[PDB]
Amino acid sequence: AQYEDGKQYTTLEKPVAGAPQVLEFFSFFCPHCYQFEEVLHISDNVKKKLPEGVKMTKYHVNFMGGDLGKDLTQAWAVAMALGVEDKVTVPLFEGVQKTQTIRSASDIRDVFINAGIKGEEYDAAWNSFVVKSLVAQQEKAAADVQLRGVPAMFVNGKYQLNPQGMDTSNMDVFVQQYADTVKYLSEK
Ligand SMILES: COC(=O)[C@H]1CC[C@@H](CNCc2cccc(-c3ccsc3)c2)CC1
Repeated sequence: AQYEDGKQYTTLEKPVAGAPQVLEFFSFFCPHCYQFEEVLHISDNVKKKLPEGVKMTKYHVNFMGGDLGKDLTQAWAVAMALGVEDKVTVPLFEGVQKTQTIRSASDIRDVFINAGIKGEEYDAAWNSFVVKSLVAQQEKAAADVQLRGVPAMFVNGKYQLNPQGMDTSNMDVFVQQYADTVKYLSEK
């Protein structure tokens, strides 16, 4: 077939009941994740091709970066709670991997302040139980698929994208194959 299990996607042996329709995982420490987001814009090109009524969920993970990796999962919870993902994703990636100026929780907070989130608003979110719940949700979704590597994307708890199996040497063609595969899975 044109789309083949083991080719552009694999099939989870233990499918996850009640999972998000389209679930992406990343770390701000993850070099391929920087490429996926900052250079290929995978999330955006996937989102822009999802069928009507299909939503995209994107969560951070703890298993890279030790202490600071957990702080970033908490900050991503703050970004989701405040709805400022589109303001902070670029400076967080660049702060961790390009300028390497993010070395502490305070340096993460500086990115939000520079992006125009008020200090009071950030600190309130950071310490909130709504954010603790969002951290818990991020951790559970990753645990449910026994996640040990990023970037990763899952569709309906059943299928895992396999970009290494998208047989093209062109990066924009790669991006659109990836997006077209998510659309195909979402329709399955
Ligand atoms: C987690 O899996 C991965 O990260 C790998 C990454 C590269 C690989 C190459 N096949 C597609 C392709 C062709 C040409 C260029 C680029 C490209 C440009 C900036 S980053 C990657 C990708 C497939 C997936």
